[PDB]
Amino acid sequence: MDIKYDVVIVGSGPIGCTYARELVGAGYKVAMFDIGEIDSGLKIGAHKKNTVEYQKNIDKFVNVIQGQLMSVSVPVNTLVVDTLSPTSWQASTFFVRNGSNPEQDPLRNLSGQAVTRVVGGMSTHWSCATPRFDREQRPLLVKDDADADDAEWDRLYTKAESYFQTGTDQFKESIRHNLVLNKLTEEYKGQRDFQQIPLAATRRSPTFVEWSSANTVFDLQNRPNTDAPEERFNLFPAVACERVVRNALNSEIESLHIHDLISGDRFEIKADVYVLTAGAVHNTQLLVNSGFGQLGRPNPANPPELLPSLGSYITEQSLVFCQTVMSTELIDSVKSDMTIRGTPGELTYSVTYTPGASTNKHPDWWNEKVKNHMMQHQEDPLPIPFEDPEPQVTTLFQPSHPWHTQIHRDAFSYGAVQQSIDSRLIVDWRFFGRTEPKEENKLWFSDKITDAYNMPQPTFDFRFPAGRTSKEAEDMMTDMCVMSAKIGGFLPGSLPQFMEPGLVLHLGGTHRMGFDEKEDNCCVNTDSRVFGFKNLFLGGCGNIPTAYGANPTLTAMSLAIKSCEYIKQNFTPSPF
Amino acid sequence: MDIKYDVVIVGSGPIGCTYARELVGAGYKVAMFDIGEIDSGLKIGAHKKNTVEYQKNIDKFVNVIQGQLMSVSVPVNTLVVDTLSPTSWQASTFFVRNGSNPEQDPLRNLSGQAVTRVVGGMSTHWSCATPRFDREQRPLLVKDDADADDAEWDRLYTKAESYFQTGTDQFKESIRHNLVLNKLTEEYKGQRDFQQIPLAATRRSPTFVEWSSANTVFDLQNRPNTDAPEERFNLFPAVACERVVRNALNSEIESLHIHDLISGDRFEIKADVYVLTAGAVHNTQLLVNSGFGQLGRPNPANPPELLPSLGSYITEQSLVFCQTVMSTELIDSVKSDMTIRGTPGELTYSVTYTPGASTNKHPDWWNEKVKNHMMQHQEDPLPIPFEDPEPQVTTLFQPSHPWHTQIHRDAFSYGAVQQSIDSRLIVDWRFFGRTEPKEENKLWFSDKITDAYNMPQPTFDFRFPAGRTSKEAEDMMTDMCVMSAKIGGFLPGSLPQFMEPGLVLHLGGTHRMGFDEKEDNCCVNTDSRVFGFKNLFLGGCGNIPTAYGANPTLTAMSLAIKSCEYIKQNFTPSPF
Amino acid sequence: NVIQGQLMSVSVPVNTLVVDTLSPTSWQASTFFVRNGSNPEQDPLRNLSGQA
Amino acid sequence: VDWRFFGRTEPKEENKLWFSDKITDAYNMPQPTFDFRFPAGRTSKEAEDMMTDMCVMSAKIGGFLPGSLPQFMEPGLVLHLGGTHRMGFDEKEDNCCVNTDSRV
Ligand SMILES: *Cc1cc2c(cc1C)nc1c(=O)[nH]c(=O)nc-1n2C[C@H](O)[C@H](O)[C@H](O)COP(=O)(O)OP(=O)(O)OC[C@H]1O[C@@H](n2cnc3c(N)ncnc32)[C@H](O)[C@@H]1O
Ligand SMILES: *Cc1cc2c(cc1C)nc1c(=O)[nH]c(=O)nc-1n2C[C@H](O)[C@H](O)[C@H](O)COP(=O)(O)OP(=O)(O)OC[C@H]1O[C@@H](n2cnc3c(N)ncnc32)[C@H](O)[C@@H]1O
Repeated sequence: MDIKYDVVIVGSGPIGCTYARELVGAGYKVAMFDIGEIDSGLKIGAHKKNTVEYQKNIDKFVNVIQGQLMSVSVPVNTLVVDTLSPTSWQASTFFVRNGSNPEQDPLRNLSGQAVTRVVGGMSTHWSCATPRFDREQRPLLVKDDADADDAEWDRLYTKAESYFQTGTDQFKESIRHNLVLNKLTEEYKGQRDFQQIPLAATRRSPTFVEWSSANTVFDLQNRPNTDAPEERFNLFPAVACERVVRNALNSEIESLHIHDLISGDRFEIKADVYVLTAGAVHNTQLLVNSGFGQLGRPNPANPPELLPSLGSYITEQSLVFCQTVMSTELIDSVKSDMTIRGTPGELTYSVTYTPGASTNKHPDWWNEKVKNHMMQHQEDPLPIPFEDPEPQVTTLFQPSHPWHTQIHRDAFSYGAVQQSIDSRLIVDWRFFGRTEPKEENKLWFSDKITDAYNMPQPTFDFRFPAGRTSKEAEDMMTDMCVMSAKIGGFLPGSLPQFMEPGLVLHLGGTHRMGFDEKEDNCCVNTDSRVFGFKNLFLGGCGNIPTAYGANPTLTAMSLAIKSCEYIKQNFTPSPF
Repeated sequence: MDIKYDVVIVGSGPIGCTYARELVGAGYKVAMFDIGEIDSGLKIGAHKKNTVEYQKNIDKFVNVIQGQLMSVSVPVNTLVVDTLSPTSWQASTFFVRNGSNPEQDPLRNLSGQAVTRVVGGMSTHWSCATPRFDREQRPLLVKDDADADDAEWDRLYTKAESYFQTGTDQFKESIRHNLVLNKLTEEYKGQRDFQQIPLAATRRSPTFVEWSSANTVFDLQNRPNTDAPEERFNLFPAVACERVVRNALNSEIESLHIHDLISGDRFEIKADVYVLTAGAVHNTQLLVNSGFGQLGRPNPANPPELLPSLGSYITEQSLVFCQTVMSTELIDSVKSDMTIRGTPGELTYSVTYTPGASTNKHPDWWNEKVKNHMMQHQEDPLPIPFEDPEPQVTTLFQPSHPWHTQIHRDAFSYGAVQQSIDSRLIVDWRFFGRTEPKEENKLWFSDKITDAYNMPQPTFDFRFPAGRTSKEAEDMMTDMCVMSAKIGGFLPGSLPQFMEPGLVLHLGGTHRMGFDEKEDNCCVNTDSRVFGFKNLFLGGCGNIPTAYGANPTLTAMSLAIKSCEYIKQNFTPSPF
Repeated sequence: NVIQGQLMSVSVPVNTLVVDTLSPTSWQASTFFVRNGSNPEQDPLRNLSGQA
Repeated sequence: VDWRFFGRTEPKEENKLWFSDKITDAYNMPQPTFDFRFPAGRTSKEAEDMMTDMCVMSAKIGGFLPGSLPQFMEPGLVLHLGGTHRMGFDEKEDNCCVNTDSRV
């Protein structure tokens, strides 16, 4: 440890990694701190699902994800356990047990909200969907010139797309994917258009996909190194960053207070530039622990000195979920171009097709795969090959259907634990609603209760806003029922449902961007700079100030890119 | 990738790491292959629990374990799903889905048996309990001289405990440890002896324990390297080892066929010496895949050419489990030495004790921690400090109580604790029985069904033998019920039960050790060398041929140390 | 089933289960109010919950 | 085979059945409320020892049926409630409501 750097970044998620990639690239002397540790393998902050073993038993990855999702606010438990033996110690009240938060109203929570403390953050487990927002979902970066605003967003997203290696091709030879894609495409007759979900991934072989992650944006190795002899970067894992120190006029940050979790020691790290990328919840915790916003249960009577919008206007998407079992009609269509004779399991059985025939419903590569599966595996009653990659279908958000869709299979902290229905038949349905930012929806911090790292305990006061948010969420549920039925019936055990609020982990707005602090009720400008402070920047979904349905990380990356432009324009890196 | 080494080890679990530490240290050019990958952090093959965030969120580690336990043999599923939509594809038979094994009788399974494929193997997640076996549990290493046999086993165990860093004091200043330790010592005074579980672990601070793993045995760094400039070792993860190539005469291994899972390429690796440490299941798979024992369903009309006892006489332990809620009486005694004035919350609440007082029931270190807790947390109704380390108590196997016991808390694939009862109150009880080896209990491999790595699918034909094994298992359940009652009543939701067969993961006997192949119905001699073959050795629980109740790894490590002593004497390292 | 059909619980405390997966359009409680014949006098931790 | 073991409970003043003066039942009569815990002391010790006896005795006949593991039943489900209007010789001395002819 140096005590002095050009830039310090808190958190080694994919958004901290954007700031590192831009600024280490540009010659700045950079340090990054993470409260979490390198576990992930020799590629630091890489995607934990890039093992052969995981992609051969993908269902087990759900557990890995649950293992690193730590709930943000758990209300005090009031379950009645009245069958303890009379000799066992028995409680008289629902007292504060097992890390629970007595500030939390159980009926106004984001009970599903959780955080991950490891190097690379949530990008070590995420499902890698990186779509662009359309205008209706996107903050403005220029007003009163939509063409200029469009050109800015296109440049930034394009760059963000390179950093993540976003693509729409990785699943193009999957039979399940094309079976679902083509059917929805036919059914909607141009009313909606379908495509592959844009994924941050590169395919390495037919049975393996290198999913992207932080490591993809920046490899997190210390520099200088032989591969980058003129760059300067140090990562410090197991370091809780607790507060930034403000000067007296509140126009500059003077240091970052840290706590080394292994030695126990504390330090004050000095930098020219301080970047907070600790996630939407923890950025806000760190600012409020620093004297920004208001500590404790909200109280209009003593309105804060600084950032009165911090932790208000928060948004989290509604999420509806089901699983379907492929229709007979679609399964039989897999084999539409085949001539099948005799009885499976006899030497006289055969399966053929005519290559190139203009009337075939499917291409040759598909019929080849089907033929070989059905000829080599005559004991199997399905025409889909055993290792056919998953579907990855979306029709993106549009004003007349204002929700994102994913019609796919991926690993999440829920999603079928079942064995009785063949996995080749099962398609997941996830529709994501947009939520209006409302002042009364808040993330705040207890002035009494603390979390496991002795910081102010986060507390939500959240409900989906009535009016348009709620009308679309229900219309969205209906849309998913109507759409999914074109492909098949619901899988028993995964019937259509709203999921636990915040499970979807797309919280935004906690330290929101806009042009004017007051008129826009916001915390950072379009450079991601905290209002008032020359040298403090926030990055993450917490910046997004709009109601969005699409998955937000790519948009948050784009914002961080723009932020790094302003930093190059106003700070000089130290000589090497 | 040299094509030639002095020694090749298949398997990077603790036992393979024993051969490595011994043979790399003695100057052999050693290569090690593992089908799985470095994930675990920069300490290769280290315990995954050793993170600050896991040890602050220890209930989450259960998910990590679940995520890397892949079931060995899952029988064909016969659950009825009769609530599909009539449009959905629906089965006509219970056909083979999702990885199930049609050879498996579901009533003669070890359905809880599971394998872990990652660098370090199961040692990246185990709960670190390493006791010694008494004579009753233990194979003989010296014939006709009980005292020389004990001398040899003491020398081996001593070395193996040093490699694991085994100890019996890391939990000595736990209040809950001592609370239970003391009560049971007193209840069984003159009848049974209680102590701490011998644990491969080193305490680093009052709230942090460095659990041991394969990494403790050997750090798995490629050599030569700065701190060992003269040693030669290379680790190759993501390599499936598939066959050892027998010479026509069956007197020697000529090479190791491997499949690099990243490139897809297959290779023959050459060594002087071949060591299989792939675990009890997968060592056996590999051998049967190489022509040893008999491929397919057992058919005694066909004695196999080699190792007719391979995959017979398998043993797995009966495992009984419950959890308890500490008695009111015990919880009160925790604060027995305390002088209390007024009540909590009120102005003059004070809690004090007199160190050294002869009327004190507890030591000063206990009282100090209780006093401080009760004074610093007057809202909490219990006297146990929040970060009190876990309890870790055992009464070891004896003739009059022939089962191992563990009266503790730790993370397993089951037994995750709920949220309504305070965790400070909860104690886990696991009692492990011993299983008589019997020729009819078998692990065998399909001649046609293959697993996810296209190797012969493992199938169990297993039942707990009638007689002593069965009577003892039931007596063991009653003992748990009687012993647990001294400490507290059963926790609702963790009532006393037998756990699913094999969930215990202490599988033994699959490639069992003895003096004479024929007379003792075994596969390896006491040097762990395969009968007939000059240069093939097996390591692991599968070598153990007795009925044992205590946890096996430490015993397996001892036999490997003995195995290395043979190898050192009989093969010469190549020149550096 | 017949027995269950004629055993009517004597005292049911106020329900404090959290149902947070209702549709946003559905009417949602702000409190754990007296619902369905529950008894608000009853301390759920000092009951004979099974008396009928 | 079903195993049911039934323990005795010491009569204590503080264990009560009472009636709300506001809340009413389905028949518009005052809502019954309990305030009960198994008494500390002999009741509780006996109850636990009783669970142990069942685990010990039952084992002579057979193992537990999975899904019917030994447990304490939700309080009152046994339906053997007593002493709500208790008998004794003398109302004050024996803390009671009826004499031994069951007259109030
Ligand atoms: C869990 C997950 C998330 C996810 C997803 C599926 C799952 C199961 N699917 C996604 C998808 O397909 N696409 C989408 O856009 N996003 C999806 N997500 C969400 C995504 O992972 C997050 O939006 C993204 O990772 C946010 O990145 P950011 O870099 O802002 O935040 P992070 O990854 O959470 O990293 C923050 C880190 O900072 C640390 N930290 C926290 N507090 C401190 C303090 N006080 N001091 C120092 N470091 C701190 C963390 O430990 C962490 O690494
Ligand atoms: C899971 C578990 C284990 C466990 C424990 C609690 C949990 C939840 N508690 C333990 C305890 O407290 N004390 C005890 O003695 N045992 C405990 N266990 C079991 C213990 O972990 C194992 O007994 C021990 O790890 C076994 O050692 P070993 O070195 O023999 O084997 P392994 O750890 O299973 O690793 C073998 C490896 O080899 C690989 N592999 C397998 N097949 C191949 C092929 N074909 N080619 C190349 N490599 C192969 C693996 O990937 C693996 O890492």
